[PDB]
Amino acid sequence: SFSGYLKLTDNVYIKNADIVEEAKKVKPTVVVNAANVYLKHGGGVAGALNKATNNAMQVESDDYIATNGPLKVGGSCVLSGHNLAKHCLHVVGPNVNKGEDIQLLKSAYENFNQHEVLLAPLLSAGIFGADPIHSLRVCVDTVRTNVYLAVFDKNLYDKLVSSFL
Ligand SMILES: CS(=O)(=O)Cc1nc2ccccc2[nH]1
Repeated sequence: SFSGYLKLTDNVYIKNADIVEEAKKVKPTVVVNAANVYLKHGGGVAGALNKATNNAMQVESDDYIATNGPLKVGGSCVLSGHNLAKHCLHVVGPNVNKGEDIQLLKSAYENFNQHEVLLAPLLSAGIFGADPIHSLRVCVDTVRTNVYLAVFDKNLYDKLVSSFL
C-alpha cells in the first residue's frame, strides 16, 4: 500500500514523491489527475501521467470530450487509470494563470469525497498558479475521504509541512 507518507490530519497524508512513480508502485484504486476542462494532458501532472500511459490516457480523454464536451472548472470525470491505477479521477482546479475563480478550488476538492481513498496532487498548484499552501489548506478543510498527496518539489514539500497549521 502507500508508504512513507507523513500524517497531516485524520484523513490527509503527504509525501515528497513523483505522483507517476507513486502510481506505478502502489497501483491505487484512484489516481487524481490535475486536468483542464478539455482533458488536454500537455504538461504538469497531466502531461506526466499521460506520458506514463504511452498516450492512452489522451486517446481515451479525446473520445470522452468528443462524446460529452468539456468539463466545468471545479468538476471531474472518472476514466481508466490505465497502467497507473484502476481509475483516474480527472479533476479541474481553477487555473489562476488563465484568470479562473480561486473559490472553485473547494468545489474541485469536493470531487475527492466520492472516492474512499485517492493518490492525488495538490489541485491548482504548480503550473496552475495557485498558492500550494492555500491548496493544502482547502484540501484538509474539504476532503473527508483518505487522500495521499504526492508533492513533486522537495523544497515545496518542506515548506508545506513546516508551515502546516
Ligand atoms: C514523470 S515525468 O513526466 O518524466 C516528470 C514529472 N513528474 C511530475 C510530477 C508532477 C508534476 C509534473 C511532473 N513532471
